[PDB]
Amino acid sequence: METIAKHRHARSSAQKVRLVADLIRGKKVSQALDILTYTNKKAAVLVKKVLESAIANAEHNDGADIDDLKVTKIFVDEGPSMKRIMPRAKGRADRILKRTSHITVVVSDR
Amino acid sequence: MYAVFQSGGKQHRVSEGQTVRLEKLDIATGETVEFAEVLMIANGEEVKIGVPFVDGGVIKAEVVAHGRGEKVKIVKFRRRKHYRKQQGHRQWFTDVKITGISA
Amino acid sequence: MKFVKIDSSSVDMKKYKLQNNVRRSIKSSSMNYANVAIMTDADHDG
Amino acid sequence: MKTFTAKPETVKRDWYVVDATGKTLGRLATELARRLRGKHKAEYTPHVDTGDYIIVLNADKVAVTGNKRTDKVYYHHTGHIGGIKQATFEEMIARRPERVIEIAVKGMLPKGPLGRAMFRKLKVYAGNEHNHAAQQPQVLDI
Amino acid sequence: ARVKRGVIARARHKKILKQAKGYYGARSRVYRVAFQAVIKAGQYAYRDRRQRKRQFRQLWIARINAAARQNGISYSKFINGLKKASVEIDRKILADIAVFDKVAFTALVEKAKAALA
Amino acid sequence: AVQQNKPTRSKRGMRRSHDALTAVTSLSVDKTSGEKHLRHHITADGYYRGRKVIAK
RNA sequence: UGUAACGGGGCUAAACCAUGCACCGAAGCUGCGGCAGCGACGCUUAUGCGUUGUUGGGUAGGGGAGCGUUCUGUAAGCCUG
RNA sequence: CCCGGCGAGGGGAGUGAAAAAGAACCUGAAACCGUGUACGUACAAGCAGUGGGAGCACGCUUAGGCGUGUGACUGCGUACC
Repeated sequence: METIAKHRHARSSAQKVRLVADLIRGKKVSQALDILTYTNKKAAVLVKKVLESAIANAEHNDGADIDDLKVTKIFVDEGPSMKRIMPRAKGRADRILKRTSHITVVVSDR
Repeated sequence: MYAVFQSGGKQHRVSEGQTVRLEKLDIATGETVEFAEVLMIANGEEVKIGVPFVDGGVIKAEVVAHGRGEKVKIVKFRRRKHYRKQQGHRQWFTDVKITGISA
Repeated sequence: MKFVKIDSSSVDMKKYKLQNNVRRSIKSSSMNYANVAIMTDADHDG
Repeated sequence: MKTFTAKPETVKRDWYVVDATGKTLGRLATELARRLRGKHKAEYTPHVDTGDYIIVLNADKVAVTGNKRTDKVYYHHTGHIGGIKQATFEEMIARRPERVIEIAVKGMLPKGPLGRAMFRKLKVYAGNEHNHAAQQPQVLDI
Repeated sequence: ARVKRGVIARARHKKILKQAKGYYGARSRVYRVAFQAVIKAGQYAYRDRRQRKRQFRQLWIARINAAARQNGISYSKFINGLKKASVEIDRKILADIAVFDKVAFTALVEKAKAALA
Repeated sequence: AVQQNKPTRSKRGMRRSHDALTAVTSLSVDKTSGEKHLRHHITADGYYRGRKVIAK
């Protein structure tokens, strides 16, 4: 069943985040949380908080049924890139990009 | 039963009751045709020539459609010489069906 | 009335264009002036 | 119409054998390549391999015309320093005779996957015996 | 009066790219590239439509020359016997016979030798 | 340096093959509490092999 | 730098000389079909044609015929929730 | 109301013709980035295509084919100004 969830305007690079996603696809719910918890990245905490919400976003808003549940569609799509300067030698500046990644999670029994 | 003949100056092999797409002609849509140009005939036994046609060699078909062929894109390009060109084409064809065969 | 913060990225932008054109333009032959020593050897006037 | 073209599934291949004793090298291999390429059949498709399995035997007995036995040379390079190695026809027979027929055919065949394919068809032996009987060698000579 | 071109440029580009559908990488996406890829593709066509008639007519011969030898004669002499026997059959239909019907082709070869004798 | 021309997206896609993460794919269950924890590492509550230590 | 001064295999003819008959092979010629330009023809008679032949690679360049965007009048009309 | 740090962001409910009108808020193209599915790809050398050309998977249909996607193998071929 549906009840997706998403996080937007995060501060992180979709590339980085995109590593965690591969570790969970088609997988049972509970395993992920166990996988993410003992995984070490700045993103695991981030993405996990979302996934935690999708479930809670279900039972209140729909038929619940956690013990039989799955992660079907997860993906990442980059968001805005903020523009900043880090100066350099000789007087030249450089445009640096703080990159942001939208997130989407689809959790279903099937 | 398969035989052979000329139509547009290029030969075709054929059997009874099957369609063929060949060069444009001037005819009625559904009327009929013949051919005295048969080069060879075949069957469980063989009949062929030492001279064109055969003897009484004959074929009969029934015209169907005059429709136009599928488009082509034609180009002339020359690198660095400031010359390029574009041309299209569609080739006429006639579709027929074989009525029967005879010696 | 319900506006999103203020995005000053355009500030660092205008500073980048301004900073980049300033040096890149008036810095002149400093890369080359320094290269000038190199310029006096790498040349081979023959 | 659309002229006929062979299909791998519909292919029918076959086995053949040759005794190279007394044969002339070059004039032998050309026929061996004709077979493997399929130009001897009616259905030949250039992008398909219609060739028939061949088994040479008693290659060491092969002969050549003139002084090429002590003259004709083989060359191969190791990809090192520029170092090169050469071996005479005489030598190669006393050591790796199977290479000879296994080489000359290659130069007479196309480069690319296909030429490597039909080359897999061929089997050579310096002796008069082969263990491939089960597939049967309906005999051939030339 | 003033003119704005934002639109009929899309037309051109979109058209081209459609013809560039399937090509690899930047050649199927950017216009500044595909434009020279298609214009080059065409002049292979204009070049190919010429030579395919060479490809088949060097194939059809190869088909034949085998079967001839399979009947114990060589391509060249086989033809000449027909031209002496007054047979106009094209090489296209002929080769097609050797694949399907062996009889006629076989039964035919004796013709040449007969007249060519 | 000076890349003479730019690589593809497919290329770098291959460069990043081995860069992929490897999952732990193993956990434990406490000899008493039944909690989930790594091998050789303590539980959040501090239980290690059924023994209580930290009590914090 | 590595066979290396036959393209390579390989060739005592699959080399050279002489003689001869076939065959292959170009977008060349011919065959079928189509488009356009030019000229005479007699009708036609800014036109059907009948044809009859012939032409039609092309840069700098010259001439001719054209596609399509905006705006204006035709339009207080036409299409359109 | 729920998740969430008595955040951000989000999902429900609800308004509203329309949240494919939610503040960054009419339309929302391309480069660029990703998920998903069919096909192909780990003995295969080079403007990356074209011509041919299996096999595979689909949608049609008719009942025998027609189409779309891919594209194994092969001839040729060294971009633009």
